[PDB]
Amino acid sequence: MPRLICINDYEQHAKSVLPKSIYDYYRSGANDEETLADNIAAFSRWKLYPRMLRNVAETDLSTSVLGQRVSMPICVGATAMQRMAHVDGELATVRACQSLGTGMMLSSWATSSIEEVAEAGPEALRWLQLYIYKDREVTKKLVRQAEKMGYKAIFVTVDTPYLGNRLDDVRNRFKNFGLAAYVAKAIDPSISWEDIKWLRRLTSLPIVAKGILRGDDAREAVKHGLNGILVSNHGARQLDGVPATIDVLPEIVEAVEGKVEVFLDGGVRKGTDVLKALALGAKAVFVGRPIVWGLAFQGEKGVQDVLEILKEEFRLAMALSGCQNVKVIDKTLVRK
Amino acid sequence: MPRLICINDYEQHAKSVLPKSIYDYYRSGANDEETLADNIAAFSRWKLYPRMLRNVAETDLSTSVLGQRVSMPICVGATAMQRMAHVDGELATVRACQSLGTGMMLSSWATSSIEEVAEAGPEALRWLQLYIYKDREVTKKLVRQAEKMGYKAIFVTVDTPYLGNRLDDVRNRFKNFGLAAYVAKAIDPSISWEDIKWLRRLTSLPIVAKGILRGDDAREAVKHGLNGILVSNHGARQLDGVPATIDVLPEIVEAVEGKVEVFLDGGVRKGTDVLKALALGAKAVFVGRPIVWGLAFQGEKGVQDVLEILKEEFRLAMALSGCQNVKVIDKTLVRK
Amino acid sequence: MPRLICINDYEQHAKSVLPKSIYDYYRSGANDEETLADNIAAFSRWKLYPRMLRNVAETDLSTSVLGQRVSMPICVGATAMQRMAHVDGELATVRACQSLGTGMMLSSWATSSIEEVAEAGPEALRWLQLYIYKDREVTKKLVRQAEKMGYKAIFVTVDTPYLGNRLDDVRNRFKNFGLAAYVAKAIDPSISWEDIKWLRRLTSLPIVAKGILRGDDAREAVKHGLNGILVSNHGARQLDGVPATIDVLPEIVEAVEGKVEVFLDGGVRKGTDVLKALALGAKAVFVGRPIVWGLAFQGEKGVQDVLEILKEEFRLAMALSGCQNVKVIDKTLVRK
Amino acid sequence: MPRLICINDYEQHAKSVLPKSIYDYYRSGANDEETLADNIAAFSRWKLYPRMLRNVAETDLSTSVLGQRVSMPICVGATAMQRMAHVDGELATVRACQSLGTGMMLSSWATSSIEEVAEAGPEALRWLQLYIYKDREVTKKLVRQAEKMGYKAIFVTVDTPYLGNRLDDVRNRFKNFGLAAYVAKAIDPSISWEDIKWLRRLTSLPIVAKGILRGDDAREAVKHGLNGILVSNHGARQLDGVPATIDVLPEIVEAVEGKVEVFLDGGVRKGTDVLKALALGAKAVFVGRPIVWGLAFQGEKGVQDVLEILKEEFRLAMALSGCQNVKVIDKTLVRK
Ligand SMILES: Cc1cc2nc3c(=O)[nH]c(=O)nc-3n(C[C@H](O)[C@H](O)[C@H](O)COP(=O)(O)O)c2cc1C
Ligand SMILES: Cc1cc2nc3c(=O)[nH]c(=O)nc-3n(C[C@H](O)[C@H](O)[C@H](O)COP(=O)(O)O)c2cc1C
Ligand SMILES: Cc1cc2nc3c(=O)[nH]c(=O)nc-3n(C[C@H](O)[C@H](O)[C@H](O)COP(=O)(O)O)c2cc1C
Ligand SMILES: Cc1cc2nc3c(=O)[nH]c(=O)nc-3n(C[C@H](O)[C@H](O)[C@H](O)COP(=O)(O)O)c2cc1C
Ligand SMILES: CN(C)c1noc(-c2cccc(CNc3ccc4n[nH]c(C(=O)O)c4c3)c2O)n1
Ligand SMILES: CN(C)c1noc(-c2cccc(CNc3ccc4n[nH]c(C(=O)O)c4c3)c2O)n1
Ligand SMILES: CN(C)c1noc(-c2cccc(CNc3ccc4n[nH]c(C(=O)O)c4c3)c2O)n1
Ligand SMILES: CN(C)c1noc(-c2cccc(CNc3ccc4n[nH]c(C(=O)O)c4c3)c2O)n1
Repeated sequence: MPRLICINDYEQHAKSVLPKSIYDYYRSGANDEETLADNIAAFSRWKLYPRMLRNVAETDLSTSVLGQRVSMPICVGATAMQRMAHVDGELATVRACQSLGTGMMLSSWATSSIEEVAEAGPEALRWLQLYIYKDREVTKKLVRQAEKMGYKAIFVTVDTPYLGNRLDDVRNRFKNFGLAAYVAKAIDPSISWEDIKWLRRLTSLPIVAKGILRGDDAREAVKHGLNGILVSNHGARQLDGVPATIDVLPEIVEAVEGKVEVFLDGGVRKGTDVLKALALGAKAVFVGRPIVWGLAFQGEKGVQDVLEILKEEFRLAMALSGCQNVKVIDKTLVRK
Repeated sequence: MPRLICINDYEQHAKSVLPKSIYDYYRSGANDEETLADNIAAFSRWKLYPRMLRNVAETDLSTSVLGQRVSMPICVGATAMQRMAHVDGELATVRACQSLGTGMMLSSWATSSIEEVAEAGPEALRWLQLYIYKDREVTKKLVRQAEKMGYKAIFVTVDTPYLGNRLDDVRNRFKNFGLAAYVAKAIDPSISWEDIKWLRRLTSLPIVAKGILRGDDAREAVKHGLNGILVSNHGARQLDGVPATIDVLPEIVEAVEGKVEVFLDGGVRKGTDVLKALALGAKAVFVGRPIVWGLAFQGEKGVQDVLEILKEEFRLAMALSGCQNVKVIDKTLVRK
Repeated sequence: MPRLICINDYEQHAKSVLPKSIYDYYRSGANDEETLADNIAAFSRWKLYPRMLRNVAETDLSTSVLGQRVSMPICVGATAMQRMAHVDGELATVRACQSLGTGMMLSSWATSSIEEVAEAGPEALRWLQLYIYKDREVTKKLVRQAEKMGYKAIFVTVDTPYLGNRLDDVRNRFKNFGLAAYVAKAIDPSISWEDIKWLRRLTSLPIVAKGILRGDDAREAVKHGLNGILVSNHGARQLDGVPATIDVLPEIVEAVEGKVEVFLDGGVRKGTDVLKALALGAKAVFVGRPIVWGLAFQGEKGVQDVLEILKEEFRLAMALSGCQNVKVIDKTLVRK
Repeated sequence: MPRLICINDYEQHAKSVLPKSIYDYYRSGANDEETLADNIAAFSRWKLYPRMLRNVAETDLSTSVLGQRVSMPICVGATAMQRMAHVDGELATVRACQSLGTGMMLSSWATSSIEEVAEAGPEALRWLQLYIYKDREVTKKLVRQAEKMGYKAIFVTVDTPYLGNRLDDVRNRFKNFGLAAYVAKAIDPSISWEDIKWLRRLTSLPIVAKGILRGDDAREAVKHGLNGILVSNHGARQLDGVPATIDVLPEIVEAVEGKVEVFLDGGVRKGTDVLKALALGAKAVFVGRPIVWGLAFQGEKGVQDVLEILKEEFRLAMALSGCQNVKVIDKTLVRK
């Protein structure tokens, strides 16, 4: 059990208990961290226009992601090597997701195997985040493992031909196959739409393009037969000076013309952030850093607590805005 | 008698004399308090365009609220359990309103009975703020008591299906029928326009919808036969990230097409704030926190002093803007 | 002779040598001082678009105010009771204006008589600032004295039916006929366009309306046969929350359609401020507080130094913007 | 070899090792330094819209400046008297440019002769920055020396009829022919388009107009047969309150209608700044202060390190934005 009542409290506690180099690795954005600040600031510029007297006695937060039911439109995003935050790492995370009835996106650079996570969370909704590695044999092996171990989708990260320049990591230096050296050597900078065609042919699993920021790229992902877009700037860790994901979301929703689900990550810290993303047409949002702060506090119980805080904040935001369920969250609730 | 010459001085004095938990309860907004800051910041963005050489020798501040004459378009808003600020609580407040010739809105969660307040301020203009409680029998009893004890209107609060998440109250924990537990258990989250129809049938008293932020909700309140709209975000204590009330006011005034009076609360601290609200079409404004700071300073004399400061600031703002009376305050005085 | 090289240096020195109550009286704006900050901030939002390769070898700063030649479009504005800043007060100021070849506007609430100032600066361009006092006999006497003693215009202040609420003056409490009490008792709040008609009939001297912020009021001043508009918010000391004078200037210039000269005061501290005001169509600007800071430093020599700093800054701003004289300063030099 | 990993680190190190008066001379902008702050802030307002899945395995940074190949669109701008920063001054700078395969613009107020710099960097791409001095004989001699010693262009500075007012230089006081006195006496304030005609007739070398901020001036430079425009506010050291160069660039690119190359300097500190300038139509950018900070750290090795940091940041920005070469950097990558 100190008393942590919002996501910011979990971050402040994590700073107090993590070694500075580990806290800095988790916290940091690219270069001058303009986008890191904007992912949060942009949510505040979108104002809520709540409806009164709707009857919100029995708020229902449940929705579906790529045809699978979830308890809430708030899911765990991929964050590499969770065992740095807590000894149980990804196993703690999947156990919390199982408890909450939400989905976990497992990093393909995890400190737990695809099989181990599936064995720890057999009833959990689980997706695999994938890089198309220079080694296409190990890429293929991960997708086959995901299929065999009951994972329900592939999130292919498309914004990382190279790793971003996070200054604190350079100052501090530095389980399915840790230093930026070895990761940089593994990731293929040549990845093209031809490689998306190869991945689409490799699996019948739903594939989501993670890291799209342009309407024209979203349209190309639909044309390649992908099943969703995760509007993401990689938590502002790749190219600094890109827009906030909440500011780009409306463009992407407009561009895909309802053909695939659109998701958002980047800067989600509060229930009102979730409400604004759904009002602008996202099906669900993903959280990265909040999950790591949960792990740092108390492993599985810490992740469960973070997810329960976001769930309760989202329920209250829905109720106060006059929304009894996610289907009645509409564009007129928000204006910038 | 320290020397307090503006409303901010009263707040700073209240911080110095109140226990931190009580000051924090009064001061706080919801969650990250974005709207709390914006209720004040938004007034500064509206600029005044004063007329010169009008003859403002005999400035007349008097107006009417729902057909009842008042000395100034500045009235006391509902604030629960005033006896926390001063031993005399609501009785101090109503005695000050009687002295000033303005109206008092009594919280239905007051530390003085409807009868006690009416006995302390028999000549005061008095209104009852109402929640539609899960217990409709006690709701009915309050309205009947208001009628019998010479209250002139019902302000039905419509923005509180649940209580907002004020973080300091969670950190500090915690007379007509005190802990958020007991209040949360009393308030009905199922309240709908059907319950407004029931209230409209229950009383011939004028009814004002308190907490409307959307033009479409304002139009529905007119269609239900209500007699006014109080444009309010509950002092930024309910849903955080809603607009400032002064920014929403023009939309609501436009939407009701002169069919009912429109009032404002939220962030009123200065005479120029009152002038801007009337220029944008509000009939009168309500003050919440300033009254509590008055009580904390010196009970009845403190409330009288706060109200006299706002009156004098408003008279000077009117005179310097070329307005001899409230009927000549027009839209051309302000631009954002 | 410390080394003061810009107007801000003179203010910082004045703070160091004046009693706090006197510094605060000079520095202060009305209420929360929003307009005080904006008079300066607004100049920074107007950006300069300099022309290159014009030939600025022999920059000529000279212009005319109401038909009288001046060395530069930078004149001394009225500031009451200059003897608080320096023993020589208004006599020091007029001697500096005589040296510079610019005009002095004498406050009608001066610590030197109209005759004394005329005797100290017989060759100086001198104007009288006038309030229409409740006592019209003493108002008439001031205008007749101005005429007899070789003053070239009347600036009638029209934004002061009452004195503004400057909070520091209230905290600190407190020669042609000192406490706000006595000044408040002297100034007529009934002044109307009828009183402007009376003043226009009283003198053939040029009359400038000082304190106009609306185009419609500027047009009425032209219709009443006045000879100029001084766009002024009284150094942000009257109604707080009015716009910056530089932001209102274009509206007023447009409204008078070239029929009378338009002047500006409020926030002029730098040569680029003068250039921006002339680019937006002002004939000349007036400085209030900078002159008091000059007096506080070294009386006549201090005022001369402040005026010489503004002159040199303005010459450099003209030269770097490609303007050899004031007639070639045009609207295309600035954009907001 | 402290560990400096970005340009800001080099500045902070230079502040620690340079005498305050020298650091202040290098750092300072004109007057209140509004433009100094805006040259940097303006880059942050331009947001990047990266393309994904392009194949950026073999990023090629090479381009051409005025027909000469360079390794990257990042060149060294003219900064007077580099020997104040390091004993080797301009010879250190040209040796670093030779190593990098980029161009050096040599100040005509250098602490090394045109011949000495050419002898130190015989293989380096070298340009001469020129003032048209009151002494046209020495102006002619510099151009003839540039021609003879294998310099490939003249950058004629057109924004300096007089030197800007940098306040710190006034507080601190103070090799082809040091005090502002002697420089002020040398520079001709009469320079006109007639003098540009004279310079165009004097040399067949390409001539770039350095310091243009207006589209109409850019068009006149094209009409006079000049070969490029360097959009520059002289590192915010001349007229304060001009726009940021990145904000003026689109106007200038539009105005010249592809007739000549357009370059930018002012506020370039990061690879994303270079990318934004090229996306808005600049051929290349110049850096001033970063080179001086390199010299202050470790002479030639320090300049090489600064240039290598900008090169690597630019390569990563190109790769993450989906640009394999400079020819595919287009207007759709940026929005303000
Ligand atoms: C420490 C850390 C590790 C991450 N690792 C990965 C990863 O392995 N794969 C991936 O696609 N994204 C990764 N991301 C990006 C996240 O999936 C996600 O886009 C981001 O955290 C969302 O922003 P938020 O942290 O503001 O919630 C990582 C982010 C962080 C902070
Ligand atoms: C301490 C406190 C108690 C309040 N209690 C009530 C209440 O019982 N009923 C109600 O309708 N509104 C209540 N409000 C909201 C106020 O009526 C009013 O909308 C708000 O205070 C106006 O904003 P201001 O405080 O900035 O003037 C309360 C506000 C505060 C700060
Ligand atoms: C201390 C002080 C005294 C003033 N006295 C007068 C006055 O007697 N009459 C008047 O018309 N304006 C008066 N003003 C307003 C000034 O004439 C002028 O509008 C203002 O100072 C311009 O702004 P600035 O101080 O930013 O230059 C006064 C201003 C100050 C600061
Ligand atoms: C210390 C210093 C000396 C300079 N000397 C010259 C010069 O001799 N000639 C010239 O044309 N520009 C000169 N400049 C302006 C630069 O060429 C260039 O426009 C400016 O430094 C670009 O901005 P940045 O410093 O933000 O990169 C100088 C700038 C600085 C900071
Ligand atoms: C003091 N620490 C822990 C430290 N300093 O630098 C590093 C570090 C540097 C590079 C890579 C890793 C871990 N592996 C991966 C693998 C794939 C990824 N995709 N996105 C990210 C991301 O961090 O945004 C990824 C990280 C690191 O842990 N760690
Ligand atoms: C340390 N104190 C005094 C503390 N901490 O938490 C609480 C508290 C929490 C919940 C409720 C109350 C009081 N009752 C009500 C009743 C109706 C209301 N309508 N609006 C409000 C509001 O506060 O905005 C209302 C408050 C409280 O006093 N008090
Ligand atoms: C500690 N001091 C010096 C102090 N505190 O309060 C006061 C004071 C208060 C009221 C009036 C005066 C002086 N008389 C006038 C007369 C006409 C004016 N027109 N504009 C102004 C202005 O100040 O903006 C005027 C001031 C004061 O000096 N002085
Ligand atoms: C403590 N130092 C070094 C100091 N204080 O003032 C000065 C100084 C003042 C004036 C001139 C110089 C050097 N000569 C030149 C020559 C041509 C130039 N073109 N642009 C600039 C610029 O600085 O922006 C130029 C500077 C100075 O070094 N130096």
